[PDB]
Amino acid sequence: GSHMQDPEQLKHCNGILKELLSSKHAAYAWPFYKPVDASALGLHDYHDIIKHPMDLSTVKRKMENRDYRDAQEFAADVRLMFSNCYKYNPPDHDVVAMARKLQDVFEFRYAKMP
Amino acid sequence: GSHMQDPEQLKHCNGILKELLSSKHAAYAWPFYKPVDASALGLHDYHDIIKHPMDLSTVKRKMENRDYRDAQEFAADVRLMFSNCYKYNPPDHDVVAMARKLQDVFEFRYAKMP
Ligand SMILES: CCCn1cnc2c1c(=O)[nH]c(=O)n2C
Ligand SMILES: CCCn1cnc2c1c(=O)[nH]c(=O)n2C
Repeated sequence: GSHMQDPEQLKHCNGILKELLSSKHAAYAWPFYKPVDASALGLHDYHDIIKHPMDLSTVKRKMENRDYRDAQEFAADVRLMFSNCYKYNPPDHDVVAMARKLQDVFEFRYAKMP
Repeated sequence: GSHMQDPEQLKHCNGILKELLSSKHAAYAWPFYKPVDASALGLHDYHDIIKHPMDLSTVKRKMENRDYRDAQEFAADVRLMFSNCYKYNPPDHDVVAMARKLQDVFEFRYAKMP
């Protein structure tokens, strides 16, 4: 059920999303900007291992289209994106190091939810 | 709606929870074993800042009582526990360093969901 705080909480989520896409974090956010193109990257097992792909452009479209009804739904998608990276790649891969840094940006600001 | 995979996914979640409570991680998991006793710790603003307290003993009771119906519900509570730590404490506090390490244990194993 919708709560009167959901619009303002979704604004905070949109602020976080804007930050994740901003130049400040681009050195480690770039692998998450668009859907993984498994074929182009030679990752021919990606869709056998990752059942629910997610990326920041998809989160942005869902925010713009008012798909997310509350902050928890938004956060589950952002976390799904990171989890897919931790599931598919070896833990010492540079893409995992980038994911951990971007997730730290996300989690610390999500925790500041007004 | 319940899925036939929910029991096995909840078993994986229970395995993670057991690991988080195990001696292997006790050096950094201990602040999360029981509900924050704000009065005992002198944290007299804790319940003004943290609207939804969560801790591993509460997660365990909810698992034992079949409160969680799926893995996503379990994961939201574990993540809520970490988020409360990131929201209340300064980011350089030792309890935050412990939270980050325990959350890394959680997220990497949650990502291995069968
Ligand atoms: C930097 C390696 C190519 N690459 C780009 N994006 C990626 C990857 C990858 O190997 N694994 C991933 O999960 N993603 C998101
Ligand atoms: C180690 C400091 C006391 N202490 C114990 N548990 C805590 C804290 C704290 O200051 N902040 C917390 O969030 N928790 C979970």
